[PDB]
Amino acid sequence: QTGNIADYNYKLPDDFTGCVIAWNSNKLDSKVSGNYNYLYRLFRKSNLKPFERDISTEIYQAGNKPCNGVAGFNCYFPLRSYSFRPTYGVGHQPYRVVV
Amino acid sequence: LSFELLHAPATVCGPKKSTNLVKNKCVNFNFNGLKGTGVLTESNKKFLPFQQFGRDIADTTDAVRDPQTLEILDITPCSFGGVSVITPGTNTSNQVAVLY
Amino acid sequence: YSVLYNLAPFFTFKCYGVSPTKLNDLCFTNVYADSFVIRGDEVRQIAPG
Amino acid sequence: KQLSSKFGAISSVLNDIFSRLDPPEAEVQIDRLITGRLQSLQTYVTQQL
Amino acid sequence: QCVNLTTRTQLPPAYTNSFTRGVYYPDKVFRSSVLHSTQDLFLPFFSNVT
Amino acid sequence: RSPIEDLLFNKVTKGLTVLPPL
Ligand SMILES: *[C@@H]1O[C@H](CO)[C@@H](O)[C@H](O)[C@H]1NC(C)=O
Ligand SMILES: *[C@@H]1O[C@H](CO)[C@@H](O)[C@H](O)[C@H]1NC(C)=O
Repeated sequence: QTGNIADYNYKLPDDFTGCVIAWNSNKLDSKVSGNYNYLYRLFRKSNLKPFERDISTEIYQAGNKPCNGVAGFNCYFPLRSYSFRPTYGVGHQPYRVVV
Repeated sequence: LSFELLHAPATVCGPKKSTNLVKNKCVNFNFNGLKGTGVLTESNKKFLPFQQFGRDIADTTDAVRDPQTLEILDITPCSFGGVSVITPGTNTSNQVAVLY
Repeated sequence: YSVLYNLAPFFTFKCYGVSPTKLNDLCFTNVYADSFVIRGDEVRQIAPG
Repeated sequence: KQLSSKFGAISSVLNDIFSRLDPPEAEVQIDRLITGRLQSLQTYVTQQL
Repeated sequence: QCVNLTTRTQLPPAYTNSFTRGVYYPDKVFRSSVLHSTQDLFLPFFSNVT
Repeated sequence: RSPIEDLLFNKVTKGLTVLPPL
């Protein structure tokens, strides 16, 4: 499957020899205040190799100019947070997924 | 911006047409979706203006025109073929010959 | 995505959906463009759902 | 000429199939194409024999 | 702007033949010294044409 | 060659390869 998480965060190979387990939990992952404890990488130079995690808090540069660790004009960060509230809709509910 | 994916004939697409050209060398080119390997060589034949690419008796792309240049190029694959080894008995010697 | 790009005036370009990296590769058809002006922090009100 | 046969696939060319369809799901179509080509080759071999 | 006209004479249409007409290029594929066959929408030979 | 087999020779006109005979 090709998407956003499947391309940059966690990529599955062609053959997996197993499957995944997922469930919904709007009580153990949602607080009254903002629960922004979960982040995911959104920007990457290229694709991600299957069965490996690339933890690298580095600025992704889009323009021709580089950045020396400063988020300025065309320089952005990959990690983006998730908005999780108990009053949110089904599309915004946190899903606990284990492989 | 709202998009419609795979619900209409293709009208808008991005810049996927590579950058430059290489002659006298077999490369895995992609002539507007036609991917193949062959050496780009000048062709003596004459192409009508509406034609895009040529097909041989094998129904494979052997000639093509460039999407940007009106000139026409030929698709001929580079050096291919099997290899044979002429050897005597292993109990006698070990020297071998290579024939293409 | 180069005549405007991020070289335009600064955007709040944090939107769910399709990533800008593969936006150029997209062969989508019949694009709809609606332009309007709002006030303040009403940008987050313009969201799916 | 049998190389340009669809053999039940979407197209006779396989690189375009791999580009437009992911190899997990395109593996079945590629297998059908290559086994049709192998059946044609075996028929040619038997006729030659 | 359109105006009704009554100067048209009424006559039945004529019918002639289409012996060797109605063949075009099926696609932009260049072919040289080969006898190719394809299935497209074609005008039949020796067919009625109005 | 004799002209008879010369006249007989005149009368008769991608992975696959044609190996010449020994
Ligand atoms: C783009 O294509 C047109 C016609 O296909 C051609 O006249 C023009 O030269 C091409 N542009 C470049 C930069 O080659
Ligand atoms: C064409 O059709 C008309 C009547 O519709 C008929 O009189 C005529 O003989 C036909 N011609 C041919 C060549 O079939």
